[PDB]
Amino acid sequence: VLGLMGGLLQINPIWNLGPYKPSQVSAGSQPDFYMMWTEGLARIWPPWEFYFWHHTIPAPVWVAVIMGLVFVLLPAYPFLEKRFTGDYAHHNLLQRPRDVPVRTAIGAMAIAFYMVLTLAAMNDIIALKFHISLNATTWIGRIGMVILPPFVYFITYRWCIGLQR
Amino acid sequence: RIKPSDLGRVVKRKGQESFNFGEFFAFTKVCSHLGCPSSLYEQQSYRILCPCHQSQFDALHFAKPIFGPAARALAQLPITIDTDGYLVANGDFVEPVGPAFWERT
Amino acid sequence: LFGLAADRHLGAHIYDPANGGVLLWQHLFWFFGHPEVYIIALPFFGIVSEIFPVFSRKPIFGYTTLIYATLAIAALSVAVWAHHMYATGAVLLPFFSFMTFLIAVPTGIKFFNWIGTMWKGQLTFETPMLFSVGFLITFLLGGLSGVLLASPPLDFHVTDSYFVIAHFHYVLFGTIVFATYAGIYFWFPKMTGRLLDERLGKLHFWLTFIGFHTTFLVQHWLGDEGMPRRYADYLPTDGFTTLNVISTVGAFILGVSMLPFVWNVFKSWRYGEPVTVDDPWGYGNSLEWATSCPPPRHNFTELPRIRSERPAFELHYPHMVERMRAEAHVG
Amino acid sequence: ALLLIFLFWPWEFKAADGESDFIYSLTTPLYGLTFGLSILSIAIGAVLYQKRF
Amino acid sequence: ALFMRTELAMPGLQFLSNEQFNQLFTMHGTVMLLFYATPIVFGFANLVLPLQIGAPDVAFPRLNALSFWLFLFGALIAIAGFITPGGAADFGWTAYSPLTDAIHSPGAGGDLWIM
Amino acid sequence: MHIEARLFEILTAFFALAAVVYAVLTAMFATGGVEWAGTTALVLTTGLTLITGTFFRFVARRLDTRPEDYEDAEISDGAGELGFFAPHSWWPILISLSFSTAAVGAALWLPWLIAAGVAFVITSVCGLVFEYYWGPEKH
Amino acid sequence: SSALLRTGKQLFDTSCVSCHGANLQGVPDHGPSLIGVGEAAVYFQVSTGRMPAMRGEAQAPRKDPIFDEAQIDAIGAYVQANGGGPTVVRNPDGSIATQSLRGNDLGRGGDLFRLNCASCHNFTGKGGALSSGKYAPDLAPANEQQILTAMLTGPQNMPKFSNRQLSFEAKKDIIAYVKVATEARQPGGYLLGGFGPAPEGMAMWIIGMVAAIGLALWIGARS
Amino acid sequence: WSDALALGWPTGITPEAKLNRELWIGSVIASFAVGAIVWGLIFWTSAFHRKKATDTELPRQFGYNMPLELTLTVIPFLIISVLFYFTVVVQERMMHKDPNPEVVIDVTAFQWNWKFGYQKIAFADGSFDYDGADPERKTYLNFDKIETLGTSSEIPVLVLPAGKRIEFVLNSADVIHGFWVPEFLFKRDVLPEPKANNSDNVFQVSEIQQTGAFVGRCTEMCGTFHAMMNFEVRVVEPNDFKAYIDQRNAGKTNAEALAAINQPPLAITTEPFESR
Ligand code: HEA
Ligand code: HEA
Ligand SMILES: CC(C)=CCC/C(C)=C/CC/C(C)=C\CC/C(C)=C/CC/C(C)=C/CC/C(C)=C/CC/C(C)=C/CC/C(C)=C/CC/C(C)=C/CC1=C(C)C(=O)c2ccccc2C1=O
Ligand code: HEC
Ligand code: HEC
Ligand SMILES: CCc1nc2ccc(Cl)cn2c1C(=O)NCc1ccc(N2CCC(c3ccc(OC(F)(F)F)cc3)CC2)cc1
Ligand code: FES
Ligand SMILES: [Cu+2]
Ligand SMILES: [Cu+2]
Repeated sequence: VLGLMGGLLQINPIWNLGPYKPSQVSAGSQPDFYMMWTEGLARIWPPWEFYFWHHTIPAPVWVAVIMGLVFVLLPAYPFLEKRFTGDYAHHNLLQRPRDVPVRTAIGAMAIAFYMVLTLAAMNDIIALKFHISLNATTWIGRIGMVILPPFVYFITYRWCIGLQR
Repeated sequence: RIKPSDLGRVVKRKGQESFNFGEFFAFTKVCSHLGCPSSLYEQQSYRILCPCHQSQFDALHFAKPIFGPAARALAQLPITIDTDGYLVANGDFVEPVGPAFWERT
Repeated sequence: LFGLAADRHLGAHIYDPANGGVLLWQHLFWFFGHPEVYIIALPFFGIVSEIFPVFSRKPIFGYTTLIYATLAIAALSVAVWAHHMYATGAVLLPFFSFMTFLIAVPTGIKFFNWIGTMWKGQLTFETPMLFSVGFLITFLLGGLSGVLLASPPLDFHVTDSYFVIAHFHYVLFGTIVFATYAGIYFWFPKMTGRLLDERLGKLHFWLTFIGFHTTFLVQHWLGDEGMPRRYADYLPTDGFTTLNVISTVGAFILGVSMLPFVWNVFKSWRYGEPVTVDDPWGYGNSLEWATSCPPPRHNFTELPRIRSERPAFELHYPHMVERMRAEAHVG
Repeated sequence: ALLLIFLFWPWEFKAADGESDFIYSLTTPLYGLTFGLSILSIAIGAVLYQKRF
Repeated sequence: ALFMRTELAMPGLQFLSNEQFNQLFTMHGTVMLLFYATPIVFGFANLVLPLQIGAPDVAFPRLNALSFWLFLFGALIAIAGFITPGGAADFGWTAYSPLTDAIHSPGAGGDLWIM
Repeated sequence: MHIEARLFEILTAFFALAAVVYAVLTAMFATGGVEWAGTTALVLTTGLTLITGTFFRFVARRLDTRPEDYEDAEISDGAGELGFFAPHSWWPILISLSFSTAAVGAALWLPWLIAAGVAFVITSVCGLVFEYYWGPEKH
Repeated sequence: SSALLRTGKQLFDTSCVSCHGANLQGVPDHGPSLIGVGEAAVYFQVSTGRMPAMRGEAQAPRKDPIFDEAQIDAIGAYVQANGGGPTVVRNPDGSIATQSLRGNDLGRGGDLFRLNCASCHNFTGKGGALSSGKYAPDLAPANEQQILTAMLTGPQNMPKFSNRQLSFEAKKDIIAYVKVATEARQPGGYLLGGFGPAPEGMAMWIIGMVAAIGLALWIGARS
Repeated sequence: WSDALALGWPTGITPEAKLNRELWIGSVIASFAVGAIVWGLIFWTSAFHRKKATDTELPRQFGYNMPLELTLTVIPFLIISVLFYFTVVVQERMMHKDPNPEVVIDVTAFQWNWKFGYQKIAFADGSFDYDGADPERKTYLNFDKIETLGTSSEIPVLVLPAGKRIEFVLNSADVIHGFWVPEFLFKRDVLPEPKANNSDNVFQVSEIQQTGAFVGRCTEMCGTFHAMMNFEVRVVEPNDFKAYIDQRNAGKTNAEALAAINQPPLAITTEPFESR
């Protein structure tokens, strides 16, 4: 499969671009799809800076702490769940995702958040191909970032219980 | 170069009232958020657009940001002409150019 | 629509005025568009014809006559499509004018059969019957204005004005809105097992009736004197600035009239007097009032013996078949 | 077929607007199409053998 | 319709435009005729036709759900022209002959309307 | 079935009459001759009703009386086993989503979206057709 | 017969006066003045079809043209007779130049394109999105004279490149680079639209991952 | 009394308009009579038969009244046949198109304004003969010499004599427009290419009795500025019309040619739109 799609599809045609020069730029400036969430978070975060005595705290500091918080909350999840549910036994049989509604809802909420952040990174492409305003896409992402995760949580909880029934 | 028709909607930031030579203004090209070239200039909205994360600065209001995570205005350069008719710089920027850091802008 | 999309995305020269492209689209569209209004008109005739005998305590007057009238309207609805294109000067006027005059008749026989079914019964006006009577009145006025519109020398003046808007709003409203509310108030128990409130239903009906007849009545006069449809602005030197104010007051009354209905549905779905019997509106027909009020999956646990078009009535009142067969032909 | 294509196919950059090459624009697709398809066929044969014998 | 009325009173363009008014009456007619009446007919049919003829179900039970979902998604597609910066369809409900061409009416709302 | 066939025959007769009358009345008395756009629709709606009526007529002539077509009958006549009516299935919503994707890809001229929509429609329709015919897994 | 702009001021009067005025004076509601503009502006605006425009909003889009059979010349001459704007280039026959507007140096043309033009359109001339509606279109279907007149007249929200800051060689070389970049093959397989990693990520997720997961479903049992 | 039963129809300024108004009044009275009868029936059956009184067994199960249905299906056929005959008569009359007119106007409708032509003037009096056709057409449109062209700042005013046969030739440049003068009690669509679409774009007016100013609207969907295509019609005396024409032949605008015959130069029934 890798050989086929490396022969038939084109990826990163560096010659259509040029050598790097600090004075010129283009319109699509995205990274590969595993950093798009970082880019989208930088795009849809509001401009909140702090200026106090002889100093300045810019906006991308926020991106830094949020990124670090994500990277710290990922490895420390099993200990959080065992502290919250209070279950410390050995387990060798897996669970079906429909038997654990709360964890499934948490995971669906996190995936929805990630998808919102990733789609907020291709603002230009979306607004150009699909005829939408650019400011509209920015605000859509900025509001979805708050109202989509809980909606997904609610629907996923109810869906899991429906499957159980 | 600003059209002679408008030339009445300019606001002229507090310390740079004489940094323009007629209808020429000469702002910097390094975006004040993370340093990409803010080169997209819309001629009859007078808006400068940074293509990296889509900030928007108001070329008629001392390059004040009016959209996005950008929070500080673009720096302006003073210009004039010399005794032969060429455009020269009339000094230096009044402040650092580019992204901000702990010390100052 | 596929031809139009081809013309928009490939430059397909299908509808250029250089060819017969201007009248071709109109012919196709109206051949579609008149059967559409009859499609959305007929089943609501059915609904009201099905509600009337339950609350009149009588059989439906002229069963086979109603069936034949329906078939006639169906057959005629496809050969009148061009009475929407009088002002183009490109159609054969006598043909379509005469055939619309013709289609005007079966609706008349249908109306007379309804009035006959209500004649000399024992009327009780619960919300479905009330909405059905409103339908009757409004549709009669709309159809009168329409048959007035069907003559070419009059359509030469009133076409593309607010007279047309008043006409089709009368027919559309009186049919869909009133018959739909009637059907909802009628079949809510058979699908839920609860009963909608009646005081809220009467308030809803009266608000709707008043607001509607006050928002759309003056538009006949408003359009007879020159004011064409689809204008966003007009001048103060023109007339008709008070009639627009009356119409917008009526429109806001109609808009406020929807709160009682949604409140009634929101409350009565969960609370509200339960139904523990079949046929909450006694003297029902049509084999749907012979199964539990919320029907089970697969709709039936037993069927009755079917001998006429009122099987549930003969099931719940077995001492009535002799009298239903004896005096079924007096008239 | 992969071996033969790799050995005897015109591969050099020839792009211009006078001599529209179209033979150079097919040089990498052919490498991929032969290599991947050969190894895919081998894999499918192996899976079938495991599933049926 | 309420937006249309509150503009039509009081001569003068108080808060709407010409384009927005045209889009308003177009979408009003389209929605009220094709996304409310034609499906409510089949709503009442699916409700009480099998009960009235004494049947356990409709002939093809999955085609039923297919019809409902097709209706819903087609309506959502046609309505989603208001989020386009140019607006929804601006011709009449009837889409007369040369006005809905590519030269006249060039926006991206007519395409969504048609589909 | 005897009454459905008669209904369709009535409709076909009226439609053919109207089509011929319109054609010969617009051949004369008209601005440019035969109108050519209503004529076609009328002959082919006649053909529609004709096809349906002829099928119903053949099926009626090839059939013995049925408890539905028959009066005089009782509920013990239809006692038996009906066909197969599909219980729960989730493929219709996927078919509708695929078709909507193809439609929005045709509205905004995007060929890749049209290709993806067509592929998804083929996949969903295949899933719907094979749903009650896949056998148990072979391991 | 150059002393004939009676046609010209026969089509303008029946297709433009409702938005520009009878004297090309710019109806203060909708249209600009159209006095200082010349033949090049009219040519670019009408030949591409952006002219006579319906409602008019953030961007008048490109459509099908209404006028030809030498009436674009008629309107152009009529408008040039009321001002001193730029004019369309011509070949020794009197027709509009197509072949003479292609330069011979693509390196300089590409560097100039990347410095001046690629910010709004693309690396290779695909589209780009501007603020609040407006966008920058694709450069594929525009011919040479349209490219020249576009960067010479400076249409809506596009900057105006005079013949003093962008000489005629510079314009010819940019035209040549654009026409070559829109007509070259992709020597690596099917290019996914001209943009960066978004189509690539989509193609990965919707081709390679479904192939891999389908083969995983086929090989391994389900339980 | 008749201003009410006309439901707001403006009285005509043309004989055919008055015939149309007579037919309209008659049909309105007929429909009102039918509606009054049937509403009386409904109110009766709902006001007295409503008495589900103290006593009740069940009313009666009767459902078929064959002779009554035959009667009430035979009478509406006659009631519609009468008016079908009358409408055929009137619509035949209103589209006569006598061969020889006396004034011929060429009405062109383009995107959101009008343009009138004055193609030919030939009085039956022998008092005034004139021809304004033009091979300025170097292709279905008509071009003339005396053309009053409207713009977004001035309402185009059309001037006509009183008591003469007028003929209108309707052509459009881009899309379908509408030509409605509410006082003629008549309207017709202005098609792009009326001959390739098999529509006759020519209708005549027998005579205009009254003089004055009258407004006209567009009655189609033209696009954005559909509600801003109004024009005006000034009907003057034949000699005043001749003076207007011969003073216009000498190069002069419409405003000054109107002022030179002691008439207000601008439209008095319509003003240009500020909100454009
Ligand atoms: C849901 C329904 C609906 C219904 C039922 C009707 C019913 C009728 N309509 Fe209407 N119509 C529309 C919806 C509807 N219409 C719409 C949406 C438009 C225009 C939309 C658009 O253009 O955008 C329209 C436009 C329209 C026009 C053209 C308007 C135009 O000029 O542009 C015409 C006439 O040609 C017309 C005629 C009729 C006639 C003759 C009936 C007849 O069916 C009605 C006959 C009814 C009666 C109630 C008679 C009552 C009977 C008795 C009481 C016996 C009386 C007997 C005598 C007086 C003879 N309709
Ligand atoms: C089945 C159909 C139908 C219905 C029900 C209606 C309903 C109404 N219509 Fe409509 N109408 C048409 C079909 C219909 N119409 C058609 C076909 C046209 C012409 C098409 C065209 O020209 O293209 C038309 C055109 C039309 C016009 C003129 C447009 C033009 O200028 O030509 C007007 C207003 O004068 C109008 C008014 C109304 C009003 C006041 C209602 C009232 O009935 C509605 C009252 C409704 C409500 C107010 C809803 C309540 C809302 C609230 C409670 C707000 C709550 C909000 C949220 C929770 C989201 N209609
Ligand atoms: C499940 C897991 C994420 C839970 C973690 C628990 C959580 C409490 C820890 C803290 C995490 C924090 C708090 C928030 C996480 C949000 C985000 C910032 C995380 C960064 C990285 C993150 C951990 C990666 C996880 C993302 C997730 C697991 C992706 C899996 C998606 C699913 C399971 C794929 C199934 C099959 C698939 C759908 C085939 C169909 C193809 C579809 C269309 C894929 C959709 C799709 C995707 C997913 C793209 O990334 C993409 C990128 C560029 C262009 C297009 C696409 C695209 O279409
Ligand atoms: C009111 C509708 C309208 C019509 C009709 C119209 N225009 Fe325009 N025109 C505009 C508007 C609005 C602009 C402003 C440019 C923009 O914002 O895109 C414009 C711009 C122009 C320009 C460029 C102005 C500049 O400064 O570069 C030219 C040239 C032009 N029009 C000529 C024409 C021609 C030729 C016709 C066809 C006879 C025409 N106009 C018809 C509205 C219209
Ligand atoms: C973001 C600012 C911007 C810059 C910088 C820019 N363009 Fe444009 N370009 C636009 C916009 C906006 C339009 C649309 C104008 C219109 O539709 O009237 C356009 C239109 C065009 C068109 C017409 C495309 C077509 O299909 O009709 C061409 C060709 C063009 N530009 C070439 C260039 C060239 C060459 C350069 C570099 C010298 C350039 N542009 C720089 C924004 C820009
Ligand atoms: C905004 C991102 C973005 N916009 C665009 C626009 C266009 C294009 Cl083409 C690409 N992009 C991208 C982009 O490529 N994003 C990927 C990315 C993001 C952040 C980082 N940073 C590395 C180390 C830093 C760091 C270092 C030390 C630290 O230690 C401390 F200080 F003690 F915490 C903490 C953080 C933070 C993350 C790398 C890659
Ligand atoms: S770099 Fe210009 S917006 Fe972030
Ligand atoms: Cu009409
Ligand atoms: Cu108009």
